Amino acid sequence: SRTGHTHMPSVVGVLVFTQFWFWFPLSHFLSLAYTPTCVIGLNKDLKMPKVQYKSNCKPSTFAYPAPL
Amino acid sequence: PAQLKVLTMPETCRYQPFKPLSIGGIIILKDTSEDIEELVEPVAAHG
Amino acid sequence: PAVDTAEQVYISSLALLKMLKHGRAGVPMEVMGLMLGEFVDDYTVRVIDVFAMPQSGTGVSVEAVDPVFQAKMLDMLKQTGRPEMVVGWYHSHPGFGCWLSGVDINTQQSFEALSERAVAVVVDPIQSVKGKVVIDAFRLINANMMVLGHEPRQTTSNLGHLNKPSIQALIHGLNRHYYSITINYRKNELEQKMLLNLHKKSWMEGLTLQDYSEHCKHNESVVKEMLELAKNYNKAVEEEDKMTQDPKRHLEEHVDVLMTSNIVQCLAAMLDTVVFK
Amino acid sequence: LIRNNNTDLMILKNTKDAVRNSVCHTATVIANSFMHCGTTSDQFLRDNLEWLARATNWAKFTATASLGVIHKGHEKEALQLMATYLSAYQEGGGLYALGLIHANHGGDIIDYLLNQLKNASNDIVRHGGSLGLGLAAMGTARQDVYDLLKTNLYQDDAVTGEAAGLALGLVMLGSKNAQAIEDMVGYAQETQHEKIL
Amino acid sequence: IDINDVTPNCRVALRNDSYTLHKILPNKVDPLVSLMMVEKVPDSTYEMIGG
Amino acid sequence: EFLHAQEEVKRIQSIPLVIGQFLEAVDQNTAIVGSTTGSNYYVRILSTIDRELLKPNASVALHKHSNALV
Ligand SMILES: [Zn+2]
Repeated sequence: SRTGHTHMPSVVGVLVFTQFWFWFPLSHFLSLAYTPTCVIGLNKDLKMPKVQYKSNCKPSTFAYPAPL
Repeated sequence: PAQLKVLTMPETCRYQPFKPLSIGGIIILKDTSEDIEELVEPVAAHG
Repeated sequence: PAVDTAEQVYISSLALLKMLKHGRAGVPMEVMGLMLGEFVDDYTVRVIDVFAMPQSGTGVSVEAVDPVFQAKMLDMLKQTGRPEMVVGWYHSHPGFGCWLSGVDINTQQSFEALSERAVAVVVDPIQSVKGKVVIDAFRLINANMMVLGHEPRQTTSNLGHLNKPSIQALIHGLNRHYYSITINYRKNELEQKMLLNLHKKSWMEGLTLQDYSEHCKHNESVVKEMLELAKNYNKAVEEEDKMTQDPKRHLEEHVDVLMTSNIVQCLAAMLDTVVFK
Repeated sequence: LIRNNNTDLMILKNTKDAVRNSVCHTATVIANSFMHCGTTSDQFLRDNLEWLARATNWAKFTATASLGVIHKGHEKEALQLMATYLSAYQEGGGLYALGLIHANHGGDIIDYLLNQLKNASNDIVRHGGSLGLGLAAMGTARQDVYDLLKTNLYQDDAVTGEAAGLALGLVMLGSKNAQAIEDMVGYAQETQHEKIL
Repeated sequence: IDINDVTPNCRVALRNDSYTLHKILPNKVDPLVSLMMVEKVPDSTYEMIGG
Repeated sequence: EFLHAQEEVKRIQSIPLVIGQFLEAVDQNTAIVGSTTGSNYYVRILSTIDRELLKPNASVALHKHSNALV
């Protein structure tokens, strides 16, 4: 996880997915290994308020891929 | 995740991070100024 | 309900030995026999044992099944304590690779009609030379499915594949008319030990001494060959250095054989001379 | 994710056009599942119906599981959503997809999955429900769930036994339950199905 | 392989029992005529001839 | 594991081989042979057969089924 603790859902999903060689239906287990790369701001009311973050880098190194 | 060591907010707006924008995930942005405090709409879950 | 490409035939060690023995015990004839075993659930064909069939004269075909013989031995083995159904049939194709001919397809079709999960096993005694056991297992495909276009055999797991189908079988219809099945072997530890007993070396052999006269003669042969190789090695290295291998490799082999043989015999000599007194 | 659902569809369309085999077909199914995972958007599947209809046998199971993964994290419309989306492979895949939607955080739907797995008739539905229950109860170590999964394992059928074992592992995850270890190891040493192994 | 590479009259290898052209062997040269070609020049020289 | 490999090589280099005539060296570890059976094949040369000693139209011995210039 973001702090350092081993992410049990992630490890379980990765292991079971790797165990697809013997059973394709297990391939979906990897779904558990996805961690949303989101930094979400929340306030006292617990309702996500409109806020603007600033990052100091070019708008090319972390942007979505070209649409092709 | 590499783009977390360098991440902040402009001119320290009404919302100030509780913990620096390096751990990431979810942050309880403390509020100082009182205003309308417009929320973000709950978009429908179909795409 | 379509068979997937994970079904596997677990041929017992006894079954394999009997099959190969019969093939080489009747080559060049197309020997035939039944395969007694038990389908487990849907993806296994556990061939416990095989079943030699008398030479029927008419090559290999349904006419060679001899139902009276088949049934009577079935009952008699069941009495002995071997109650298994007739899972598939094996028959050899001496020299001519592994695949099914027209008569083979007809016989396999009859077997499938009797029970549509049996198999047809092909063994080639001539090409199953030392170190290579060229055996194959096959089952037929249905014309209705083939015309419909749906693949003959489902693929739910990465197993079943991992094998390169022989071009011989491709030509003879490895997919147009039938399809191959993976062959696994149920090697029990006890059977593996009893097989090891074949070439297992007795303690006499282990602790004996090689003849000293022959030992000296072999040492001389190898040492003289090593001398010649050393001359060639010098020539090669000198010419290489002046300008700026096989002799070195042969020299290494000869030195290794000399060292191992001499040390082995000397140690055995001491073991014997202070064990037997 | 739904807000930042900036997926790409025409690359998937190109792969779909390039597919010829069932293996590649299910590969595209799973790839679309991954691409839309956590997005709850099933545009590609809801568009290419004939493509889904081409799926046969366990491909249907995999496709329904893909739908579940796409609807990962979407627990408000569960039950009714899966009923609306709708053979034995279809039902098993639906149960497994519901289990995947209700990931490690299970809870309410544990009793649901348990009841359907209990009163599931076909071994394929048993397999799907067992996998879904394993997903839902992963780490919870619920004794009732473990007992039901052990009962579903104590048979002789690869399709049921594989899912039963995997679900037993998921539910007993980390608990180190010595009784569970003994039971599963004994059944492994005694059974006669490599897939159950 | 290419058709423009298998332009006529060139030895080509064929896979067994399938006869699938899969190589461009060197142009045919009959054995017992291949060896009719001086590979090691004799040691004679015009300096060894007088008159 | 490297052992058993020399063994399998020496075993494929068996006794019942068939004699033939090595016609030309198409490329490294491969060549054209003509088996005394009366037909020409494009077969694979084993390793360590002294390519220097493998001159055109020489007498070679081939595997009985693979026809490799053993
Ligand atoms: Zn035959």
